[PDB]
Formats: sequence, C-alpha cells, structure tokens
Amino acid sequence: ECAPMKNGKVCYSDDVEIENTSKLEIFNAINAWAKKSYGKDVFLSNVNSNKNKGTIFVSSKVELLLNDTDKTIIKYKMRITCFDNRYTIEASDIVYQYDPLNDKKYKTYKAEDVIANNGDSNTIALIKDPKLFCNATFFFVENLFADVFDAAQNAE
Repeated sequence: ECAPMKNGKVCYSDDVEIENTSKLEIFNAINAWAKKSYGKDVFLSNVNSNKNKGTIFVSSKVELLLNDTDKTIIKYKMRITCFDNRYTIEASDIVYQYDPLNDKKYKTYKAEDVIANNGDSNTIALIKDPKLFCNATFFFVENLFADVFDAAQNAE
C-alpha cells in the first residue's frame, strides 16, 4: 500500500482521463497550480514547464510531520505528462533527511532503505518508526496528486 515500488525504487504514480479536453488545456491548468505552488519557493523548489513536450517537472524539499514528536525532511521529484484527454503523474527519487533527536543533525536515507515492503523492510536500525515514514509519505504524495487532479478539472 504505502510504498509502491517499480524498477527497484519507491515510485507513486497515477494516470487520469479528462474527457474531451485538449493537451493544451490540461497542461495550462496543471502548470498554473505548479507555478503557484512551487515557483516562488526559490531556495527549496524548482519547476520546469516544457510547453514543447507538455511536461512539468518539479523538485522539492519540505518538512514532513511523522507523529506528534517526530518529523523528517522529505525530498522528491515529480513529473507530469499531458496528452489529449489524459495525463500521467509520477513521484520518485524520494529521500529523507532525518535526525531522530529532531535537532537538525540530518543524515540522508534513500526511501528504498527505509520504507520498502511498507516499512517492514527498513534497513536503518536508527529509524524506530519506519511505518510512520511510509504512511506520511503516501498521504503527502497522494494528496499532491489530488491537488493536481483538482487543478486539471479546471481545464475545459
């Protein structure tokens, strides 16, 4: 459930039909959301909008709440590809920057080394709560997908 994997990496994806709606309309609706959401977070996020290819690439780094005590930085990339009546979305290259004392002494962990097999295959002895990382990541990414879906529905 929470840590879908493909070709050895954590990868979340969706594929969405938008009936009778052109590539341009879909692209412009999703591009607006990406530019608003990630364009003036200049130190922490990057966006490339490729109108030639109908693709939007996003890179971001954000604090992710784990429970009440704990939290991690999460870094991720996302690619949205627009077609007539259809778009695809993938989020991968997931990496954690984490300090269990929550004092900014981060160490970098690939998601594959923490949340594989829904947190049951954690390799990092120092992470005592890997299913929290798995669950938090699933809800974070999937809600981004839902934001994208809502933006896409704005096309005509």
